[PDB]
Amino acid sequence: VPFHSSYAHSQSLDRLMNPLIDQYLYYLSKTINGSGQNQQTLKFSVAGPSNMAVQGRNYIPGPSYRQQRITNEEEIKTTNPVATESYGQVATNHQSAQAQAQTGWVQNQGILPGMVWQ
Amino acid sequence: SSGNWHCDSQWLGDRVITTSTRTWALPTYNNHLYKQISNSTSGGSSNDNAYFGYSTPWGYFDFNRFHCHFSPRDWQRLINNNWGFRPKRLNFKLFNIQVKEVTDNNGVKTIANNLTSTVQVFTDSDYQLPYVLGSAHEGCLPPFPADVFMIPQYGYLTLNDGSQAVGRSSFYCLEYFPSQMLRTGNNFQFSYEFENVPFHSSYAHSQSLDRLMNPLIDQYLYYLSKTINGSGQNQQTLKFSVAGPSNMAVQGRNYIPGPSYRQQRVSTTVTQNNNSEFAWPGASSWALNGRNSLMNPGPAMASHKEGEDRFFPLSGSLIFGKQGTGRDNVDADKVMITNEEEIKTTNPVATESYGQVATNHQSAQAQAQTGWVQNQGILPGMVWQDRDVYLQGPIWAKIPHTDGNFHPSPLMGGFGMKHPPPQILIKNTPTQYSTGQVSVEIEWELQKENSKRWNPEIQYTSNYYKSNNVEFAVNTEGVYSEPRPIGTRYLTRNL
Amino acid sequence: QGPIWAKIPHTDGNFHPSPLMGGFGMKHPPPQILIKNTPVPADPPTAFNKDKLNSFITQYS
Amino acid sequence: VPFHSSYAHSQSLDRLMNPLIDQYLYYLSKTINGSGQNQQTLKFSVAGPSNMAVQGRNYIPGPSYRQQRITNEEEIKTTNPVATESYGQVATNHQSAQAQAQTGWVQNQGILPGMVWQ
Amino acid sequence: EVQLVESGGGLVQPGGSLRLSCSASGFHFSSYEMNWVRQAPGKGLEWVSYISSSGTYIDYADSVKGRFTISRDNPANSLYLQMYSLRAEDTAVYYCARRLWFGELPYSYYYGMDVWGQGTTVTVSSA
Amino acid sequence: ALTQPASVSGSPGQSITISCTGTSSDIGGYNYVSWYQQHPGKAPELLIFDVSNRPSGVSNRFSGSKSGNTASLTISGLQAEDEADYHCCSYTRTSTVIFGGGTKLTVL
Repeated sequence: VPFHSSYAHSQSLDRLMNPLIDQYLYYLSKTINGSGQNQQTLKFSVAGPSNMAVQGRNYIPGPSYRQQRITNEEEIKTTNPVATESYGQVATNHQSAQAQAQTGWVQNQGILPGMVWQ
Repeated sequence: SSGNWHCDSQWLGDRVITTSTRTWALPTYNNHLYKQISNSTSGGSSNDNAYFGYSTPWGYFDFNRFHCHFSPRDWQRLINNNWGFRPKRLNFKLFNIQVKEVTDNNGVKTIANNLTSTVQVFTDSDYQLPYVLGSAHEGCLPPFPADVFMIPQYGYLTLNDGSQAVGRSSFYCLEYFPSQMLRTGNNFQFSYEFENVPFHSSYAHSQSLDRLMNPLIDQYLYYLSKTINGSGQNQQTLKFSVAGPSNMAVQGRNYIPGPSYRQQRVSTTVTQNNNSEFAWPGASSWALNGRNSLMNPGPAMASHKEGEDRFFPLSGSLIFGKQGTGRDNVDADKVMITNEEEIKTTNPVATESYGQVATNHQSAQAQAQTGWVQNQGILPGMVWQDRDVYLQGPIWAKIPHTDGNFHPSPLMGGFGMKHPPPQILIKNTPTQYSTGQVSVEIEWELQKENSKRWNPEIQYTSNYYKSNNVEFAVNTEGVYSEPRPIGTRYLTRNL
Repeated sequence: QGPIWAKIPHTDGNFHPSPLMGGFGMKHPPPQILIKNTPVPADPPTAFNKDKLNSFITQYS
Repeated sequence: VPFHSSYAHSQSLDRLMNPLIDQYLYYLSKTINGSGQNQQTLKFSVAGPSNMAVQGRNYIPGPSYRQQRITNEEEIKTTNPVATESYGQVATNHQSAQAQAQTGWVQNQGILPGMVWQ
Repeated sequence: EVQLVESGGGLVQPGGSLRLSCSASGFHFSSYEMNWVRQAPGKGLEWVSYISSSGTYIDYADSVKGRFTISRDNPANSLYLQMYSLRAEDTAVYYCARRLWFGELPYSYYYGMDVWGQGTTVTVSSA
Repeated sequence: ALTQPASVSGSPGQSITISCTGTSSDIGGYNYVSWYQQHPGKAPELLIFDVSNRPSGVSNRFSGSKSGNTASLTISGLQAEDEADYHCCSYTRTSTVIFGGGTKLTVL
């Protein structure tokens, strides 16, 4: 058996980046150029410190099975999802000119590669 | 002199020796200080973008991208003739250190040799500092050897509630770690041995996951073909049939394709996309401690179905960028978009549903009802391919030190390591700056191509048409460039 | 009635390799054994023709 | 120094080819379907024993410097050109719809890679 | 040895219909796109429509748009353009052309049209 | 569409240049242009694809340039063969291609 992990991580799963430096990866920033008709246009932007939500990450938070919203586990909230919250979202359809993009909540989730958890 | 200039590659049997020598220039950062940094200074208008942490005066060396170690040729040579590769040894030398001191009286500065200055450079082999190399940041040695680069500034992020800290946050002092100090007669070398890693798969499977069958024979297994005899009342019946080459959809298969998390679908023809701002709302994103965060790149999934190349998964790609690309709101053809389609045999497409499942139980009064499975994680019996590594992509990333993990290979691709190559921190001694040389070496082990295949392979090749400039070469102005992202999957194996 | 072994598709990763139809999944399953009747032609013509010989003695073993 | 040859060659260089079988090479045969205007076509035929003059050979006769036309050398005429004859022809022009193909005779020929002589 | 040759059709009445077909020989036809462009007798080239190798994307410049269709049979190496409700605004030599391809992996695009059909004349006239 | 002159003429031996101007969706924004020579009653033959790139069959004397919001074909060393009608082609913002009126080249 491995050693019990009796410690709390200094950093959080998503904050592992270096805050001063840009990535060399681009993300999709703006999809409609302006208000009007036939304005769809694809712009990108450098993922970096200014917007850190969108950075590409090598590892993801571990599995989730939702609960309804007394010991408390909040030390592992760094690598693990919150029990009373959704795991994330997923696109529910192919978008197109006729139809808007849609998403739905991931209520339960199984292992994918690259998940770390406590 | 304190060291010689070594750049080249030696090809011996299954081994590759990659020798790079670069020349760096390090300024003084933070005016010799440590500094709190947070979102509120830069304006922090997002709860997802809220951070707290410290920027330190030091620099660091990062060789974690491939184009450092492999010339475009030796990349081509490696991809065409090999079925896999992986690093064995690491050898790093710091030499020919120099420290310039700056004096500016009114307009013009004068820079003169300061011979007695020292440079502080150490390597953290116990991974006591925060390790930022696995995040695919800038500051790595330039692809082209003649170019001189500015060593990045180190920095780190610790826990926060919004911009404010918490009692379990940490502060790491890079001065606390013993560090060799170098003058212009000193040179620092260490070596490193890579831990056991699996050979990167650099081949495209010839056969898909569902065509493993023999086309000439029936199976002895049986499936349910017909639930009614015809039109009318009371047609309920059970009919069965052999699973055979006639209907291959239904044949019983040992293995099934890997996981999926659906990505939204974006077209590179902008008029097929919806006329709305769906860039952020539409995209898949995972949430942590109340902070939303995009899913990027995500699980390794084929970029698009066979035959559809104008579609790319919204957040699910590695999108590099061309030489000269702006920082913000650059047009779509200023960037390079990688596609993983070579895996499409084993792995589901990112923009499609993994399958369907049945919601209810049928009866005389109920129809069998099914529904779309949007995200399907690991089930026993799955096989999949990881994401490819590119000439421009990362090499390794550090496996977070945690209770557990599954398939430690990092989701941007490359070789996950619990003890990756350690960080190398450097600084000037506390208006002055340093310049010097770097020679890094890795030894790569290769997997030779065994195939009996009769007809010739797909190879990587430079296209035959006259052009203004040779690709993977300087322009007239001197600026080196990399025209496209070169993955490694070209040769083929059976599934 | 059912199978014994299967071949694991050579891949970066899999989970629980045990084949969904049961038995022993393996990386090096038992070899394949391939066999055929060595073709013996029928009587070739009396002057050389570069085409391959399409007429063969009926045979089975 | 090499042994002097007191013998005569059994066959000429061009007679080396096997009489019985066809080469796998082809040669240009017809440049026009028939007589008349705008009849151009390209028809490729196999070099074979029917017409031997056109077959691919690996070697050529020795160099020639033409004499105007007593010990006589008629032994060597297997591999050597006739003293009183030209070595051969070369084409002197680019054909086109507006110009006929032209040729001229080689009065003196120097070594080329792949010559053999006595 | 790359040969695009289209049969198509000749004189036809206004308001009528026509079916143009093409034949690709010597090159792999299933990979490339294909284009229909037309050159009115006194005027320059105009691009009517294009069709992708897999047929997923079929787009029409809007003059015709709605009055023609485009189809390609990959096993038969044949591109088809069928047209209805012809006008005199459509009388041209129609070309069967394909766009540049270099036989690489996906997300690679080249802009220009590599090989061209020798053409078919289409005369839509009332008299 | 793309506007280019009705005709251009040059004397043999000297290099001349045709231009075709377009909107920022056709050319200014995107780097798509391409150039075709055509002879009467012959299918067009491609000269230049992308801006400066050229196919293997096509001769040396034909080059290409983009000065921005414009695209230009520079023919060098005019001959009698070079007489033809040169066309300008550029895929647009909506990925539907457009041409221009064609320009006849008359070698004097």
